[PDB]
Parts: sequence; C-alpha cells; structure tokens
Amino acid sequence: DAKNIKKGPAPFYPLEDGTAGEQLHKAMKRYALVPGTIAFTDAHIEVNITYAEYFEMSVRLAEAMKRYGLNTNHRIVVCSENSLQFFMPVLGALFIGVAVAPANDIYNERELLNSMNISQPTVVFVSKKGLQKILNVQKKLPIIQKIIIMDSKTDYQGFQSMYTFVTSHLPPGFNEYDFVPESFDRDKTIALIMNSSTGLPKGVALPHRTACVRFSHARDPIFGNQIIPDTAILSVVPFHHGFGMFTTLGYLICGFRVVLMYRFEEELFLRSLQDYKIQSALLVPTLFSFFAKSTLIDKYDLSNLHEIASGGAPLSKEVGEAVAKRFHLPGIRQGYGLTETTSAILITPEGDDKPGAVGKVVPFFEAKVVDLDTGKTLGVNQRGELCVRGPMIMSGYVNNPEATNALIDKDGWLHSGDIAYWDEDEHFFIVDRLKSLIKYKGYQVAPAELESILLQHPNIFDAGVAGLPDDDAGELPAAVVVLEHGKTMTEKEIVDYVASQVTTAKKLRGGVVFVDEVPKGLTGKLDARKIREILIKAKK
Repeated sequence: DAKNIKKGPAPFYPLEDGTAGEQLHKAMKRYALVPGTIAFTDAHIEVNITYAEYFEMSVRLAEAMKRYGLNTNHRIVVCSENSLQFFMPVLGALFIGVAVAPANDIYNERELLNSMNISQPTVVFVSKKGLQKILNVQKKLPIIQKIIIMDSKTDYQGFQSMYTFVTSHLPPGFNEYDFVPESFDRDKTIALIMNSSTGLPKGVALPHRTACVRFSHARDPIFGNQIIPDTAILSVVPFHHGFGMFTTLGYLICGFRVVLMYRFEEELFLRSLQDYKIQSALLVPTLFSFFAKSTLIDKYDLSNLHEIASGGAPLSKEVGEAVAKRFHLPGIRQGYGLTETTSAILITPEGDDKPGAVGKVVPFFEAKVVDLDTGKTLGVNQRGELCVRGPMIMSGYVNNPEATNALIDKDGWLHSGDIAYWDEDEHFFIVDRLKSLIKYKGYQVAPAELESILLQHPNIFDAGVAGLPDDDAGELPAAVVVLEHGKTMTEKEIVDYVASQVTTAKKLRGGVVFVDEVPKGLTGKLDARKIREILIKAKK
C-alpha cells in the first residue's frame, strides 16, 4: 500500500553525531561560557542556577563517579521531587555512559522497591525527604553500595552530599572545562531506564540514541521550540517521568531557562507565567481540567505565553478547547507518546492545528493503523490499532524480553494497543474510550458513568464497564468487577445496586464478571476490548 503509512517529515535539525552525554556536554559548555545564562529557576525559593554552575557541577559529578568506579556496567537511581539539583547526577551519568533510573518520589516503599529491583543501581542519589525510604530499600537490595544526598551542601545524617562526594573523588587540579565526556555506542548504551498498565511497573531501557533523536525534535520550529534567546518554560510535570525528563534535556540543549515547580498552586503558577515571562507551560492532564475551571487568568499579564503542552498525553477536544479559551490561545499543543517511545511521536505541529486531532507523525518516525484481526495496514479515516516505528522506540523492558516481544514485532513496529485513525491531511485522532458509548435498543450510556456508580460501592474496589454484544438489543451493559479485599458481593447484588441508581435504559443487564484486575492499556486507561473479551468468554 505504502501511501497508508504516515511518515514524519525531514527534521529541521539533522540528527547529530555523538552520545546523548556528548551532545548535552557540548551544548551546555557553550552556554556555561556566557555568565548569567539561567538553566533552572526554582519558582518556590526563587533561586536561579546558571548554565556555568550546572555544567561545572555535572562535569564534576561525571568525573567523580568515573573515579569511584562506575562505567557502562552500572546504573544509578535519582529519587527526588523536581528540584534545582535533579539533573546534576542525570547529566553526570550521561556524560560517562552510566544508565540513569529515575524513581518516582511519591512511590510508597513497595513501588520504590519494585522499580529499583529492576534497575539494580550501584549508587543512589536522593533528596533528604526520600532518605528513609531509600535506606529501607537498601536493606533489601545488596547492590546499592552508596547513597548520596542531592539537596545538601555538607554531609547529611552521615551521608555525603553531591558536593562532598565530588571532593572525595576528583583528582587534584581537575579542570571542568578540560573534561571530555565518554564516547561509546549510542545504540547499545542505555541512557535512561524509565518506569512504565496491568501488573507491576516495568523498566523501559532507552538507548542514548533515543535522546539524540529527541534533541532534534526539541529545536524543531514545527515539532518543538525555535531556539530564540531568553526563552523560559514553566514545568510542573515530574522530571522522573518521560514528559518532564525528555522535555528538560531538550531545553538544556536549547539553552532555555527552565522554571520549575514541585508543588502546584494556582496563584504561584499564574504569577510565575507572568513574572518569568514564560513562553511555554507544561501540565499534567488533570491540571488541564483544573485550568478549565480557573477564573483568575485575566488578572495576569501573560502576553509572552504561547504554548501550553500535554506531552505524550492526549486530551479531549473539550478540555483542550476550554483551556485554550481560558488562556486566549488559538489552541494547545498535545501529542501521543508512551514511555516506550521515549516521548511524543505524534505532536501538534506549529501552525497546523486541527480540532480533535492529536497531531502528526514526528520526524524520524512512521505510524499506521492496523486491523485488530488481520493485522493488515488499514487506509484513510479507518479505525484500527496504532502502530509506530522509529529510532526512539525502547530497546526493551529490562529483564523481560517476553513483554518486549509482545509489544514490538519483527519489523520494529510497536503495537500501542490504542485505536486511532488518520485523515486526508495525515492528522491523527486517538479514539477516546470514554466517549465509546454502549447502545441498548438505541438508548446510549457512557461506560464511565456506570463505572462511577460501581466504584461508589463500599464493596467494589475497581470496575470496568463494556457492552456485551447482544443481537436482540444491540448491547447489554456489563462489567468486570474487582471486589475490595475481604468483602463478598454477588452479581445479583451488584446488578440490583446499579438498577437502584439508573434509568431503566442504563441497567447492568449484561451482568458481572468478577476479576482480580481490570485490564488497562499502556495509555493508563481501561481496555474496553479485553473487558469485552472476558465478558464474552465467561457468558457461555
């Protein structure tokens, strides 16, 4: 077919040679040479840290870790809330080819253990508030030999800070500017090990190459940001996640000022947009919903604001438009991306906005929609499973080749598990499963509504509502239910409960199938297709 495969255009900035650490080192060094160039600004404490300070500390950490004994056979974990220190160990490791595994700072000790059990780090960089948890985790992971405090100058509770640690290992006469970052295979050397649906979170190994490709996107006038002097971004998204991770590294390449927030607050956010003359703001999905409700925006001079982005998270046409209207902008930038694709592979092009579209295939990439049955490449405006192929796809899940293979096929295509379609202009649309609708004899009911009702019951922990196909009525509303531990409930009780809450048209006639876990998709949304499958297989 050929024409049925959407390809991203030629990048504005060619993919450059070198490892991610080399490209980062090169970029930051030139910025460091210009005194006063701001790298990060903490909106809460108002402190600015320049590229010179950042470059020098990162280079010192790279050398110190090298001297300590870390190389490509090692991994480090960075567990911290967004801060001015966050990227210091990240850059240092990338400079020497040590894999960085960002651990979610609000992970309870159990999720924390799982993540690090996968990453197996030799050294752990942590913020003061994450120390206790990390120590408890260390007891269970013998590979963790050294803990280093990020947000401290002097030692802290018997542990070295990044500063004292550096001093303990740098050779005499060390020159930050004479330092040369390690050179290595950008394809086999892992840069980041990020945490990902159903089951326990996995480790996504991302080779230096994916970051290198990302750096091209970052400065693309159409798919990223034009490198203009005095560009400031307000990032409230977590650094340990792909959205925050890969947007920031790109910003560092572009020499932008990254204003950060680790705790959301309405007034502080808007005042920051104003005072720091922010051009782009990055928000997590639920914060878009929040701003659609905000009535304080008009009180601030946001003349410089041009972009509000969602990264790899798709947004409903309603929420996007609501937010854009509130901020008096023609639209918002969204895109589709997975941890497994490094960052967004479908992005809203500058000047090429289209209502309801998630965006277009990014340079270096190609995407298609395939038949859920035949697996054959579908055509224009035809809905099927989104598959993508490009140099930013992960190398695989750490120590889980089975899961890798179930996601990435022989031809390099990653099966997203999400349904979408592209139009005559190559704009993609992600089918919102929340808008799916079940039709009982013409009457329509949103699965989300019934789920809201089920989740409302003291005995129900989780629920997934999907339409059990029925020839005599179109569809019968049914649900897979995960009971709260220790509680007992019958299908009848559940059905009767639903009935006492909805119109005779929205009754759970399809019935209930008790499952231990409701099937989720990589997006982090319920998987209607699997729920349907379970319901069918169970009902004779």
